[PDB]
Amino acid sequence: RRLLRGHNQY
Amino acid sequence: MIQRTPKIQVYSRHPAENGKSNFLNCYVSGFHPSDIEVDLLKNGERIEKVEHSDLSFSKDWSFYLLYYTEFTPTEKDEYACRVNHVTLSQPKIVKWDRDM
Amino acid sequence: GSHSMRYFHTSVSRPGRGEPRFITVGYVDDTLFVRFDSDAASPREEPRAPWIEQEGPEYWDRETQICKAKAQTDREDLRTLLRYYNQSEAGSHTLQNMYGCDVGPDGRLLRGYHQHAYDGKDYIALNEDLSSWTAADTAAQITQRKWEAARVAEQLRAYLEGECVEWLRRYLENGKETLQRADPPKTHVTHHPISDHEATLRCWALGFYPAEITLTWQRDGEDQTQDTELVETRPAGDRTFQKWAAVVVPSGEEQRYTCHVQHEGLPKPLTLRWEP
Repeated sequence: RRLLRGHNQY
Repeated sequence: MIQRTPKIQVYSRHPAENGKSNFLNCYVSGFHPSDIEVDLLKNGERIEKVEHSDLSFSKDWSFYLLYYTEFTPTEKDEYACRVNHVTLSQPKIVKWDRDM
Repeated sequence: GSHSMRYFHTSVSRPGRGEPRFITVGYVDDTLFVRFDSDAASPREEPRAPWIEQEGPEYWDRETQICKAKAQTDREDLRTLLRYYNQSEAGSHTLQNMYGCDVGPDGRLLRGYHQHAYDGKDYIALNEDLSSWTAADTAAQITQRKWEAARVAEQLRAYLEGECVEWLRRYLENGKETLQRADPPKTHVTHHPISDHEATLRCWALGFYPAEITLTWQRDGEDQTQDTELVETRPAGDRTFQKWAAVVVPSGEEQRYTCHVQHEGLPKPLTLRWEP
């Protein structure tokens, strides 16, 4: 199952 | 940015036996970018009921897709896969050879 | 033996044609088990392997949420990349991400992965220590510091060391009848004269799973590696794979040649010859 985490801008 | 032209293999799911239903496959891989057009042809004419796998890719990031359709090979009928891609000036046709 | 789980993601921007196409698929070893395509009616992650269908609605809801979120954040990341590279809004670009874990035969984490590519080139990758990054260029080095500051690797590591292997083990158990049952190749040699003086011997391996396999031709027991034509292993379309290896041999010498097949579905390596 997939990783659930916040978004980190590039 | 890179451009990588597709490798193409056209082949049957099982060894061909004339008169026996099978699946004609055209496997395109090693290509970038991902837009690609793939048709399976029967006697030069586009086979309409062709499906393909979901875009995925290899360790080197190059894409691969499998296009396939049910078919019943005969001694007379010719099959081929026609591929177009930004890297190809014209569509590339690879003929199905039951021995490969 | 050893196993893997990988999620592949690809977003492709399409300027005057709507939002980036987002396609992601999940694999355990060589078996596709989930897919999500943003161009689907009302996109949802869908099963592609029987052993995953048993997962409940909460699993599917969470997966779909993650897929949908990633499609959106990929759009932001594509904008950032465009900005870094000073690229035109008119061109199509690609952002790929693969992540997953490998476990050993004891089900313990062997390696975690989380890596990205922009326009088909490495951009940034989590290193094997799961605590540092490899940036492929000067733009990716910028991203790397941001991600270091934001402690992204720690979060990935937490996942890779925990849930990733836990769920992989689960899938391996739930799908053990197929995922842990290697299907050996069906093998045969064909013979195709190319003149009256030479013929191609083609050693076929069909219907095998997983994809890893070695096919070699020997002449009098000696590897004919430099003269062997080997096609790339290719999917049969029913979850198994095909490969063949060929050599061109002088007419009359066919019986000096043997094909050797190694595959985990075989107890012992096979040796075959042309049997007219």
